[PDB]
Order: sequence, then C-alpha cells, then structure tokens
Amino acid sequence: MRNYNNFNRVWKAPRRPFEKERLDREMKLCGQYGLRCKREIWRVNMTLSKMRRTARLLLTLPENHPRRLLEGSAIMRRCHEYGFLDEEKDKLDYVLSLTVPDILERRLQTIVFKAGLAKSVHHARVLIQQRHIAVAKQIVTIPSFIVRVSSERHIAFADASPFGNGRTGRVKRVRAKAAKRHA
Amino acid sequence: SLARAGKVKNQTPKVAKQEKPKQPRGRALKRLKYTRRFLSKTVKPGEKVHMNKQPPGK
Amino acid sequence: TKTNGQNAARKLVRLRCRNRWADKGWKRAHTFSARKANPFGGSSHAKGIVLEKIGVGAKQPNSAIRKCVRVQLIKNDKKIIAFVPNDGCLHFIEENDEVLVSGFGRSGHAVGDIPGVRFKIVKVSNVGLYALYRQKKEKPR
Amino acid sequence: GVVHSTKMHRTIIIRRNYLHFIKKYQRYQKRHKSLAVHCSPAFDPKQGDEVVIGQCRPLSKTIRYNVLEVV
Amino acid sequence: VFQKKKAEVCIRTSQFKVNKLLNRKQFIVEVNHPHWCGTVPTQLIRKKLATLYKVPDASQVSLFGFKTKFGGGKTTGFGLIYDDLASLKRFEPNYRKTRMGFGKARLPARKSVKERRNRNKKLRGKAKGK
RNA sequence: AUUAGGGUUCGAUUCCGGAGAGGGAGCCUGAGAAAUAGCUACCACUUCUACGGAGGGCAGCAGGCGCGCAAAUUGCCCAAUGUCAAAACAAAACGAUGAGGCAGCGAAAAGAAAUAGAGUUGUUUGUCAUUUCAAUGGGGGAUAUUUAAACCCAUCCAAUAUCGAGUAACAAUUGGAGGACAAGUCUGGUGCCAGCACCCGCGGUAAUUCCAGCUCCAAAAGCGUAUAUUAA
Ligand SMILES: [K+]
Ligand SMILES: [K+]
Ligand SMILES: [K+]
Ligand SMILES: [Mg+2]
Ligand SMILES: [Mg+2]
Ligand SMILES: [Mg+2]
Ligand SMILES: [Mg+2]
Ligand SMILES: [Mg+2]
Ligand SMILES: [Mg+2]
Ligand SMILES: [Mg+2]
Ligand SMILES: [Mg+2]
Ligand code: NA
Repeated sequence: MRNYNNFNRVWKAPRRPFEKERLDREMKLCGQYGLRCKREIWRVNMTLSKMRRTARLLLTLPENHPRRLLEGSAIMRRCHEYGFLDEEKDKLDYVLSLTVPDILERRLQTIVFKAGLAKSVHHARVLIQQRHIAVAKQIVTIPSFIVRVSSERHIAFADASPFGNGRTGRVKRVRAKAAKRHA
Repeated sequence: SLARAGKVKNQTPKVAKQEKPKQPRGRALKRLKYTRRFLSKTVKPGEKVHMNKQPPGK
Repeated sequence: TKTNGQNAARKLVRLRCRNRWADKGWKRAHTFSARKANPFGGSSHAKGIVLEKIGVGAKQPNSAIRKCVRVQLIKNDKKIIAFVPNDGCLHFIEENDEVLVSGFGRSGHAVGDIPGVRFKIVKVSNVGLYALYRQKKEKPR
Repeated sequence: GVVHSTKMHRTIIIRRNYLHFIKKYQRYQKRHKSLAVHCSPAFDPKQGDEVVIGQCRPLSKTIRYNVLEVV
Repeated sequence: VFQKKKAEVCIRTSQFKVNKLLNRKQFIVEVNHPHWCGTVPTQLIRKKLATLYKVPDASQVSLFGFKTKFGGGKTTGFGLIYDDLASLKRFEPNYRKTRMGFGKARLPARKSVKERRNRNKKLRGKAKGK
C-alpha cells in the first residue's frame, strides 16, 4: 500500500504449446547451452522481440528523423558493446537479423566455456554459481550475465576462490581438520 | 443403482510401485534428455523416431 | 452494403448499437437475465448442503449411471444437481454434508453425456474431493 | 452563433452548430448547442441572423452571455 | 596459489565536505580488507580513520551505514568527524550516541505512556500527574 | 489487460477531483464545518444502573462477529518521510502522531536462481557397473555487520586462532501418452458395469481412452480446475 516500486515480466510462453519442430529446436538450445528450463530461451526471445520491434519502428521513419537518428545510434551502440552485432555492420537493418544464438553466445556461462575456464558448458554454470568466476575483479554468480566485449578480456578466476589466490575449499579443509583431530 | 460405486477401483489388484534410484532434477535432467535424444541416438533424418517403443505383444 | 458518407458517423453508431444485440454472447454478457437465472449468481464456485444422492442415466449411445448429488446452495437456497467427478468418490459424500461445487467447464452448459448437469463437486467437508480420492487427506469426523 | 428564437423579452436563444468527430468510424456527426443570450435593445436581431456573444456574469438561471454585435 | 598474510585494513575517504553549521566533516568511508575473516569492526575503522585524519580523540568520529560489497573485500559507509566531543554529543542522534556509549537511557514503553495519558484525560487538576 | 493495424475490455483500490461517517435533519464555534474520535433532536439498534439516572457510534489501526468462492498482528517504533505546535539541538531537561515507517502473516503478482561437476577402469560412441577427485551451497555459527532495536540481506569460517553432502536420503512436483496435442498396437484388472471424455469419442471380454504397474511425454518450484475478460 502506497509502494511505487515498479516490476514487470521478462518472458512469454509460446502460442502453440506442442510443436514438434519448436520443441526439438528448444531442446537443441537447452542441451547446447546448459539451460535449466525453457524460460531462459523465452526470456531471450522476449528481448529479441523488443529489439526487433524497436528496429522496425525506427526503420519505418525517414532517415533524417531525429528520433530515428538518436535511437538507432543507441541501439547500434548497445548491440556493439554487448557483442550481439559485429562491429563491421552498422546499419539499422542488421538488428532485425539477430537470432537467439547470438545472445546465447554472450552469456557468462558460454563465454567461460569458450574461453576455457571450464571443460564444458555444464561445468561453466557450476563454476559461476559456486563463486569461482570474477569479471573485472568482481565475483559474478549469475550464469545469464551478458558479457560486454570490453569485459571479455578481464574474465578470470576469482582472487577469493581456491582456483586462485583464495584458501583451500571444503574437501581439503575438512580433510585437514580430520587430520588435526586424528593427531 | 448407487450400490456399484467404486466397483472397479476396489476390484483392481493392488501393485506397489518399484523403488528406483533418484533421477537428475535440475538442468541435469535436460542434459540427460539432450544426450539421450540428440547425441547418443544419431539416427539419420527421414526415419521416424519412437520416444517410447515397446516390446511386441499380442 | 453500408453507408460510406463523411458525416455518417451517427448512422454507423446507431447501426452498430442495434446490431450488437444479435450477438448471443454480447447480449448474454450485457443482460441480467442470464445472471439472474444462474444459480451461482455470477460466482466461480458456490457452497451448498448435500440434500440427497442420485444416479443420472447417461444419454445414448452411452449407457451408465452417473453419481450426482442434489444440493441446496446456502446463499440463494436454490436446488442444483452436481456430478461427483471420480469413481468411488460418492462414498465420500453423505447427506447434509457441507459441499463446495464449481462449474463443469462449459459456462452454464451441460457437459458430456450427463443430460442436465452443469456442476461438479470440488470439495466436501472442507477437504478436497480429489485429495480424498488420491488418499492425500482424510475426511474429518 | 445564429439566432434561433426571439420570443422572450430582451432575451434570445442562439444555436451553435458543429461537427463532432467519432474516432472509431473516422467520420463526423452534426451536433448543436442551444444557448440563452441576453439581447440589449441596441440590437434588433431576427431568427436566422448571425450574432457574436460575449460571456458575462450570471444574469439569470440560464443566461451567461450578452449580444455584442449582429452580423 | 594462496600465501598466508596478516589481515590488513586500508581506509579511504570520498566525497569529502566540511560544514561549519554542524561543526563536522562528512565523507564516505570505503575500507579495503582483502584477506579478512568477516566484517571490519566499526571501532577498528574508527581508530584507523582517527589516526589517518590526525584527530585528537577517536571518540569524536562517528561512523554508520556500512554495507559490504558482494564478493567481499570492501565495505562502504558514511562518517563524520566533529570539531570536539562536545559538538559530537550535542549534534549526534541519540541512537548513534548509544552505539558510541554516550546515549540516554531508554524511555518507558509508549503503550504505557498512551494509557497513562488517556487515563489522565478524564481528570481535573492535582489528580493527574500524581 | 489484450491487441499487426483498427479495436475490445477494466478501473472499489496508492496520485488528483467528488461524496460520506448507522440513517435523516438542524446547528454552534471558527478564517474555513452544515464537522461527526463537535453539539441538538427524531428513528433504528444498542451499554451501564444502587431504577432515580447515565451512555454509544471502527466506511482510523490492530482485532472480533456475521456474510460469503473470497482477503493478514488486539505486533515494534517515531530512526526516516511529513503534519500540528508555545517548539532547533544540547543541557535536572528525548512534544505528540495506528499519518508513516519496521517486522509478523502472505505460491495475488514480478525478478534471480539449487537439486550436482570433472574424470579412471572395465562394460566411434554412448550406456551401464565401478573407481576416484575436488568444489559449493542449504544449513550451523561469528571479530562482527545491519537495524530505532531487531530482522533479513551481504561478509567470513583465521588475521595467531574459526564448522559442515555421497543413496551428495539434503531423495520435484503437477498434469498427460486414440485425435485435436508432445508422448505406449507394453502388461495386468474391468466388461455399455465401474468409470472416462471441454469436443470427437472410449467401455457390450484379445479397452491405443476406464482402475492399476512399468515406460515415455510437457511444463517445472511449480502444475491442475472453476468463473470472468482480451486475443483467436
Ligand atoms: K507488509
Ligand atoms: K430497542
Ligand atoms: K478495522
Ligand atoms: Mg461496490
Ligand atoms: Mg463530510
Ligand atoms: Mg457501519
Ligand atoms: Mg454530521
Ligand atoms: Mg471513529
Ligand atoms: Mg449519530
Ligand atoms: Mg530437494
Ligand atoms: Mg479446459
Ligand atoms: Na481520495
């Protein structure tokens, strides 16, 4: 009551619940990127739909339109920093051609797996959720963290993690404590 | 003729459920399904896949 | 054919207002006769008292007896017939029992081969009928 | 407005005819608004004449305008 | 690899400002404690800040609102340094002074005060406030 | 809310404007009231009484009782945000405030996210049986931190000196497998019965449809159902 904190939704379910082709493609994506459920794919779908709707509205307007200029520059910038679009292509019609894998590549789990800090995409999610990966000296625990191209270089193991400058984990800590108990 | 209610449910011989090991629950189950359907079975396209194929009977 | 004048907005408004009453759904929604005749009075569920237990013969080509209860709603005191939605669940219902009944799923229309039944029992004695059927709960007293 | 009735004493009824745009049908419809206006004896308007009226304080339970010029 | 090292605390101040109205200096205190087990005590932060700013008395520094950054290693909070302990005691809120140890004794229950006032509302003089 | 567009539906409810304080009416005071934690009187209801008399007004907050399909604590505090005031703060020396904030309850709704990960060996892969190996929570604590105080969060498990997974039992559910509609000519029961089935239909004995087991499917910390409403 008398609270003005805003909240909205980020995903939307498909119109047809059971399509063989859609289910097969979504299972492809889930297995390829190690996703807990289809709701992550649907969230990416909603982000893509919003971006493409904005791009269509801007492309309807004439080129000299100040609104088109400002918002197209903003969307170009956002795509380029977040890595969805290659820097070579700078037209407003390349946002319309974006696909779900383009954003799914930018997730911190996929980025860690590709960079080699993890042996698999299911290993990368565990590594992130277990406070082992730090992006630019900041521990990131969210697998869906979309990585900027400038922050791609700074991804490494956390200084507080055992796979780094931190103290030994539970397996070793508990074994050492048991050895002390025996001695 | 309300005296026959529950007839078949009461006549059904009770069979207890078998105890099986716990299945993966989170994204591990999605991984299991993906490896089973798209990785382990590499059947060529054009042939119908059966997600539940059964031994012949009757 | 219709009017296409530049200043014919009044004619088009009157035409649409007149012709919207021929839509059965629109008229039913915008007229109080349906809500007056609805025993639930526009509610999703309603609570009643089980007057008696009866068996309704299914219509052809089907052939069976469907377990229903004649109940009296506590807010309008109107008699309705409500189907018991599983097998052996009629044994969970006694006379003068405090029951909760919902619609059958067709918005005031008879469902299935049961001739004139549009309601079903969802709760009995403040315990879910499906829970009792699945043995996840026990009927008090 | 245009003079509609001159049967009262020192008072006239004027009609303001306009077209109202109904958005849904993208078309207009003709509407009117009658107004009670006080006409000074300096003017002698006839029914159908065109007048300019200016808003003043309530002079009666319906009169809020005064005739300023007859066209 | 992990090399054992004594825990070190580094104090830093940002958005510094001095107002002569309240006779104090306000700033945001950010502390770096790379290898530190737990959260840095406010008393220790106060002593380090007093030493850093060369204030005559460590009890004329008042610190509050310390939030620990996610992932560890830093906390950030607000701090004030008063011209004297008299100014600190005069201008500091009662709860902060209670944290520092100078606070007033807790008042009786507001419920009891309300009941006493409502009972007195029916009485004449010298029968109320007895 | 939903909608390509045009539309369709919803708005008791946080901000604004109106109205009211059981119902009517009348009023006094005051800059401002036709005021109701003002007054007066009627009419409903009510409470006390020593029977003469005297009272009441939760559509404030908490909380009852009804009524229903349907909705939380007789909590803590003015620390903040404001209001009033004769009033900065402090000093014998802390103004009120159910406004408001804080917590309790709270799968209305929204966001992020667990329920394992890397291998060995045997049994292209894959599977299965082994065999490892670390990691990390849930949780348990604290020099503490937060907070009006608590509480959450965050931080940590030595800094000299800090607990903890293996059936990681710390064991996922809700609906389904004739079609629409993803997924069984499987196996037992039953035999137009019991049932099921939005609709089409299934059950009259070799049930793809019921009651079960096993298996598979879909969504998933959610998933059914009813009734509305938008799209279709
Ligand atoms: K609350
Ligand atoms: K009475
Ligand atoms: K109340
Ligand atoms: Mg109402
Ligand atoms: Mg009023
Ligand atoms: Mg009332
Ligand atoms: Mg009044
Ligand atoms: Mg009151
Ligand atoms: Mg009254
Ligand atoms: Mg669990
Ligand atoms: Mg349905
Ligand atoms: Na209001």
